[PDB]
Amino acid sequence: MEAAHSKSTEECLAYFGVSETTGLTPDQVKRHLEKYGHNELPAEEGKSLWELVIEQFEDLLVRILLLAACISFVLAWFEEGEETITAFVEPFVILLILIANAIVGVWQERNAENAIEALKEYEPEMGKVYRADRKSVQRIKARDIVPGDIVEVAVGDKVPADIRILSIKSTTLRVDQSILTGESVSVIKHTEPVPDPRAVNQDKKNMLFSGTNIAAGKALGIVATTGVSTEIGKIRDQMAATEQDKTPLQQKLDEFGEQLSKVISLICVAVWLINIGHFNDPVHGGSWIRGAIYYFKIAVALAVAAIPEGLPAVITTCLALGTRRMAKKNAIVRSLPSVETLGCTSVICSDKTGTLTTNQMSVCKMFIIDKVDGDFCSLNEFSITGSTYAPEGEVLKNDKPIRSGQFDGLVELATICALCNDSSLDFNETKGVYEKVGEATETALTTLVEKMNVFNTEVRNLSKVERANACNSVIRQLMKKEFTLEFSRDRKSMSVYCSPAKSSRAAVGNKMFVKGAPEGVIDRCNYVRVGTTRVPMTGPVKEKILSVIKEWGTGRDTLRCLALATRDTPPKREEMVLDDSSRFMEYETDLTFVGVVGMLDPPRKEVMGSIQLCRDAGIRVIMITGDNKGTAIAICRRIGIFGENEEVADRAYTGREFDDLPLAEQREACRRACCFARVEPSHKSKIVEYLQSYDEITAMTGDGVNDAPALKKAEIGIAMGSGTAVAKTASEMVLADDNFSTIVAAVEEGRAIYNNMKQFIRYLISSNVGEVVCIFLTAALGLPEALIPVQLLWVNLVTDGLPATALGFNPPDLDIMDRPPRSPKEPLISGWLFFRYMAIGGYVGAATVGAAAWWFMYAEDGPGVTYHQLTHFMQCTEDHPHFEGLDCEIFEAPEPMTMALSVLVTIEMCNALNSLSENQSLMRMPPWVNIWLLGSICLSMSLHFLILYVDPLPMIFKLKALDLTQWLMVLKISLPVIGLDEILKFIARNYLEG
Ligand SMILES: Nc1ncnc2c1ncn2[C@@H]1O[C@H](COP(=O)(O)OP(=O)(O)O)[C@@H](O)[C@H]1O
Ligand code: ALF
Ligand SMILES: [Ca+2]
Ligand SMILES: [Ca+2]
Ligand SMILES: [Mg+2]
Ligand SMILES: [Mg+2]
Repeated sequence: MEAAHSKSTEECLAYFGVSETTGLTPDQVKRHLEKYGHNELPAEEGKSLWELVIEQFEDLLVRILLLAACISFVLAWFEEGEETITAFVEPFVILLILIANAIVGVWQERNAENAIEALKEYEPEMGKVYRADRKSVQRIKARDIVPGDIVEVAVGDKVPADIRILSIKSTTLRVDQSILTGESVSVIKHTEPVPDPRAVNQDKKNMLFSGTNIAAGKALGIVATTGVSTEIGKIRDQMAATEQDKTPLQQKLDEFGEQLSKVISLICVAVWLINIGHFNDPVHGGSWIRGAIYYFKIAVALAVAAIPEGLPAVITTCLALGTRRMAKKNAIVRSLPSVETLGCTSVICSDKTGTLTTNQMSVCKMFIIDKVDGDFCSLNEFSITGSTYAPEGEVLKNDKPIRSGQFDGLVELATICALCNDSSLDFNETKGVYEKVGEATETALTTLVEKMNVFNTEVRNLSKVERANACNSVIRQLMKKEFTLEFSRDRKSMSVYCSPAKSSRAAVGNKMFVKGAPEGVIDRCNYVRVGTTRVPMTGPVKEKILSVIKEWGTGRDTLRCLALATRDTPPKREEMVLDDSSRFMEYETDLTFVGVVGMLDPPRKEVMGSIQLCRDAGIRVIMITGDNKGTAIAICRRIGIFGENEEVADRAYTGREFDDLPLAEQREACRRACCFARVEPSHKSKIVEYLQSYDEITAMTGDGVNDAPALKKAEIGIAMGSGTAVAKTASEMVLADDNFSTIVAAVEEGRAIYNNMKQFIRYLISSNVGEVVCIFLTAALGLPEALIPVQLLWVNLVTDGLPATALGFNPPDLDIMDRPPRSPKEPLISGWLFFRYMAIGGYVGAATVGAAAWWFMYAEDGPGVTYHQLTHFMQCTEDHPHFEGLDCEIFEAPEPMTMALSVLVTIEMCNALNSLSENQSLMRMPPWVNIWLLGSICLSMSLHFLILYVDPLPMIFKLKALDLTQWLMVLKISLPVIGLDEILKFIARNYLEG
């Protein structure tokens, strides 16, 4: 129905031929599903694989090797005919390592995207509809919604399709439509039609757009368009502007990447400058311009060898890996920095009802007034059986099933629960279980009314569906609901104005049925109902009431209590303004107490363990709830936040007590207290903000709309999968499984990702530095060249490839969740850790020039035995005072250079074994703890063995095979790099700080 906002409510109902209070017939739905199809979208598109590869070649560090591979290809056209084959290989060596990391990235990305979509599509989105099938509102899939049927939405709900508002069951309806219209602050909706058909979405103040959320209130409406025809569906199939952005940690690495890109660039020019005197050497035989190209090729090859290629890829791989690992644990990671932030998290704030608890409400206790003397007050307490939402239970007075209608106080109490109620009950035919429609606290009352068959309604012959709201519907037909004063958390109560249905209670007058937190409701009571009579509220009576609240609340069941009262003589209907909810409390004054219900809400089993695990990781868990302080503390003890006998007078505050404190004292209380109760949504964010003033990484956990500000304020917001759509929208991570332990796993994951980045850097730096100091050592001591540009590239492919990337798959340390979180002030590289780089780099650099000099001197079977003549090897051409009389071109042998190349590769493969942890020993953390690394080392090692023995290869790479004795020398020098870092690991762990 195009331009349904233009037509009135009456014209929209007749447009599809629907009854407003009834809904579509089962035959109408069939025709509309055939005519309009399902309310869904063709899954948009997805990340193209061709575009998934092009992202691997966008970073600076990768693009550097990009320009290098091109230059080496261009310079290959200036190569002489005799030495062609060697030149063509150079750019392929540079390009192959880029593809190697590109494959791992795209592969890991695909697996991450699949795990996410396999979790997003797991749980189907539902919507509340009114149809001729059932009397009460039923729950159906959003995909089966069609224009026509009447749809109900309340606070926190997500609008399924484009809805034309028929009636607003609240005094105000505010809608969060920032996802469409862009406007942040919630907007007010009305039922009046907008005459302009060409009006914008912002002018459609009677329409409810799909994908948006209801910030406040509750309305009833008819669907206008579904599927692609939706106003948000028009831009979904085209305007797909992604909200992709690099994480803070990713930006910290890219900053460090350019930091190295400058330093390496400097030391590469430093190579080309200290070798200007070799531009006119007989080794090249070229002019002063030809010899400059060779050492220029060295600088570029040394650059490629030094420049981290996997760094921009391993961070994307680890991030994607974390996302998949969270999707595995049924956790929707809405924002990429979610995992890494929970690693830094020091404080986790959390809502109580629905978050820390299962939100499976059931009334088990209730009491009314029995007898009131001058100072004596007795109560008629009752017990209710049944933990689920099924209308199956018994009211027990002294272990005896009693008739609810016998007690007049129970009649009024049940009346209140059914009338002062926006939620209902619906039976699921598929699962065979009664499901709530709306708030769990309210539905608990709905099931109570059904069990409290007050008017003795025949229900034994009703189906499971009809049994759901049978007794409730009865009461609704007794009093006409004029209007409702929605539940507000400042007043902490809800009211409903009712008039008689002109039948039985017609000769009485209007009434208001109030329901809310015991504190406020009782304070606003001036009388108490004794059956049908009324007596003034006094001291002893008020005290007796509250005493039972405290009992059930702080008891072993920790009951969520709720007071029920009525205003016998309400103000005139025309003397009440419904524009401001601030006046609603005054309308709920001069009340008369009727009774109190107490419902159990069992805490999730995985909570107590999680809090203890958080405590081991040095993470505080603060409960912030709007519930009673007595209940809040009692539950804190049950989940481990407080001791069973711990004094909590200094560690637990109400919103009132918290406000009485000076601002400076409020800030101090947040790092002290762990339990805040009777708190407004403003307090939750205020507490979070207070913790952030101490520069602590704060997380928020919740499910309701009252958590949204704190979820936005915190570093990372975690919503319950069974929570509201509002809470999820304001979150960075959604727990679909509602598993609290998944939060702890996300913490470990974040700490693991950060640690893997450290060992990745710890390896790639300490190794590449050794390559640099090796080149400078030869030029400093006077020894001949150790490596050629082609050999430099080969080391790069073999050492800075998969053995580096595999470190992103390292296991977490043995004490990763037994150590306090990393401070935001902590730098990327410690001063001690930088010494670690030079200590290893210095050895492996001198271990390479030492193996090359070993072949010249100490080598026995190795052809060529000299002493202290390596320093002066360019003299024998013109002078040979101490030379034995051997060949004058022995210093250009490929054998000693192959020794240096062999050690350089091997000693880095060993160095990668030291990159399984930071301070943990190689014995405590065995080398077989990472199979992915060992598989990369052997592949790199074997690929090096091919280059030496496969006939055409060592000629191209200018190498010669090593004897079995020569390899033993390689291992003799390479292997003790393990012991060096082992000592360094022993110092930091024991003599320093473990
Ligand atoms: N629908 C409702 N109608 C009336 N009172 C309510 C309703 N829901 C909750 N309350 C009362 O208001 C108090 C505050 O609720 P809220 O601030 O949402 O957090 P919590 O439900 O965790 O207490 C509750 O303790 C409850 O007694
Ligand atoms: F525990 Al709540 F809103 F559900 F404070
Ligand atoms: Ca490199
Ligand atoms: Ca290297
Ligand atoms: Mg709540
Ligand atoms: Mg909640």
